Amino acid sequence: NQPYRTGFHFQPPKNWMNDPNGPMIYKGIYHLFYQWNPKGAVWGNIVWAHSTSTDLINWDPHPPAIFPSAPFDINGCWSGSATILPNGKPVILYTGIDPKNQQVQNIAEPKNLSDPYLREWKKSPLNPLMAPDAVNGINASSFRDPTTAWLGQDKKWRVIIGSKIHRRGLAITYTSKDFLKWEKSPEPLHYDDGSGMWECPDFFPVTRFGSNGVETSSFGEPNEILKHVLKISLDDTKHDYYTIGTYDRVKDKFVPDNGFKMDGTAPRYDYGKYYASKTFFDSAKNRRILWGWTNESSSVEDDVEKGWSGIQTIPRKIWLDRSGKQLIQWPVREVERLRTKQVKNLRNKVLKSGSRLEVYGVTAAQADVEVLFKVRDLEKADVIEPSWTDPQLICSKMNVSVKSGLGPFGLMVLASKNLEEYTSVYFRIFKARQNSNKYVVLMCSDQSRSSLKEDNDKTTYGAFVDINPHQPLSLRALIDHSVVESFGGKGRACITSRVYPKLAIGKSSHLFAFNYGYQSVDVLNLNAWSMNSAQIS
Ligand SMILES: *[C@H]1O[C@H](CO)[C@@H](O[C@H]2O[C@H](CO)[C@@H](O[C@@H]3O[C@H](CO[C@@H]4O[C@H](CO)[C@@H](O)[C@H](O[C@@H]5O[C@H](CO)[C@@H](O)[C@H](O)[C@@H]5O)[C@@H]4O)[C@@H](O)[C@H](O[C@H]4O[C@H](CO)[C@@H](O)[C@H](O)[C@@H]4O[C@H]4O[C@H](CO)[C@@H](O)[C@H](O)[C@@H]4O)[C@@H]3O)[C@H](O)[C@H]2NC(C)=O)[C@H](O)[C@H]1NC(C)=O
Ligand SMILES: *[C@H]1O[C@H](CO)[C@@H](O[C@@H]2O[C@H](CO)[C@@H](O)[C@H](O)[C@H]2NC(C)=O)[C@H](O)[C@H]1NC(C)=O
Ligand SMILES: *[C@@H]1O[C@H](CO)[C@@H](O)[C@H](O)[C@H]1NC(C)=O
Repeated sequence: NQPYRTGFHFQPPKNWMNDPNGPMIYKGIYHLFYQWNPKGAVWGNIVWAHSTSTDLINWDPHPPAIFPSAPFDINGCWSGSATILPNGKPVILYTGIDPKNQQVQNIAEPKNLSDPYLREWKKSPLNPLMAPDAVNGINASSFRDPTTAWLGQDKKWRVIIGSKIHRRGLAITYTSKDFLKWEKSPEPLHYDDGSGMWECPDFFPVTRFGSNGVETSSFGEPNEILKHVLKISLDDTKHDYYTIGTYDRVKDKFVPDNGFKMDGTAPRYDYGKYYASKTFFDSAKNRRILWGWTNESSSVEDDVEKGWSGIQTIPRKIWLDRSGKQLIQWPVREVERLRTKQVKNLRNKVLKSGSRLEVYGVTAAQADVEVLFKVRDLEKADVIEPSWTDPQLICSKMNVSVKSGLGPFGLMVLASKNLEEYTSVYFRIFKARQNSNKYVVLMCSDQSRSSLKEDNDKTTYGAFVDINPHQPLSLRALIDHSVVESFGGKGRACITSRVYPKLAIGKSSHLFAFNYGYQSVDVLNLNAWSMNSAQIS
């Protein structure tokens, strides 16, 4: 009936869903809002749907919180963010479409602050608070997605909205003392020529050393160094990127660290299907949670047919890695509460060149797997080409059928009995240079053989993994019928993909560990956890 609906990923009972909106925590209750189409499996009639949770895994339904009802949002209620004011009151800033189809920024607040589920929201008659006009010269067609705001040292609030002027991406900053009267700043928080429109911006602090999250307005301390992350969704490429840097509060400008540029060359949170991501500070457990939208890789016809489209990945905790050059991600630990009591284990299994090992006793279509690979004699690894810089193209030109010294070796998920269908998540090791001791670790998510149906988008994804092959390579994959979330090197590389196998469905799906490389690899350990379905909206 619905072979591709997920058992533990967030998604509405039906219809189209896109950007996650106003993620927040209030009175111990997690809130998730999201762009939803009340009457279609394609984008349209967009409103802010609403759901609440106490563990970020199980979600309870609620009526749409924000939907067209006034001139300032008559043609649509687009994405936005929630900010928790000092007095503990949560407010929402969202982009609305006015009568002339112009994008404007409106504020919304709860009607009953005593309601922990914040079911009803009211919209200020002062809206819009920020709008495109002849005075500011902002592009009325490219001015959207207000972020969560942060309080400045001068007690004035700051907020940025995604925009652009021609080909220059912009993070337009506004300031306010009362959160009502907002003044456009002369200079943007940041920009970049050639990137194109900047959507779903995000700006937050991260601790230099540690995995704990940091309140969005927190200032740097002489003994507490804080870095700042600027994240934007590039409309031109459909990918989410981020850069690590410092915050010049004097000029009110973001300053990327050396080797960082806010554009298509910056790092991504996820190298597969992932967009419009947004974080929020979970003051309940001192962590920053990242929400990300993953659209369908199936045809629109299939979408209309199944009656829905779009899911959110499993929320994940994010923090700065020790090197300080990238962020690390890991699904919230609460998802582990879905793992079956009895886990399937496999230790010290030597995978010989061209061999594969099947993992029995687990619902291969809805599980969580974590493997530890131990390579043998790295000197045997091929020397990567000097010019190769695109991980995706390497995975594309050197697919699973192409052998090498070390790899392809990893996992075959959502696979059929006789591998007629399968999604391959693996590693491939290259030697930095001839006789060198430095190695390049590549992570691939190949869906070229994921389904017999050809209308599905089987694009292959790839990403480099900042880990040393001399130590066991870590790999994790969350399998959920039509979505696979792969984590390499304990979250140093993430790849989300959507597949729709015609055979590898439900009970007929299988899980395999494999090694098609010339040099055999050793599977130190492997844990497969059947995942129980969650109660979601
Ligand atoms: C959610 O919605 C969809 C996901 O469903 C997503 O939209 C895009 O997803 C992919 C990007 O991740 C796009 O994938 C590309 O597909 C091309 C292949 O298409 C197939 O073959 C024909 C096209 O050549 C055609 O029969 C069909 O596709 C149609 O093509 C026309 C183009 O005229 C297009 O307008 C239509 O929309 C159709 O897509 C077939 O399905 C393919 O060329 C692309 O692959 C190249 O690039 C990838 C990296 O992105 C790389 O891995 C490959 O190796 C390949 O590389 C080429 O260039 C190299 C040079 O560097 C060469 O060396 C090499 O030989 C190759 O020539 C790519 O896979 C997909 O088209 C697109 N889908 C649609 C309909 O928009 C959204 O992004 C997503 N939304 C959000 C917000 O997340
Ligand atoms: C801002 O408004 C829209 C934002 O999309 C821009 O219109 C696009 O312009 C490009 C050229 O760079 C065309 O290829 C697209 O077809 C246009 N699409 C739309 C929305 O019509 C517009 O150019 C921008 N204006 C300025 C000066 O920033
Ligand atoms: C406000 O919300 C609380 C909690 O849901 C509820 O007990 C109370 O009756 C509500 N007050 C009204 C009538 O708005």
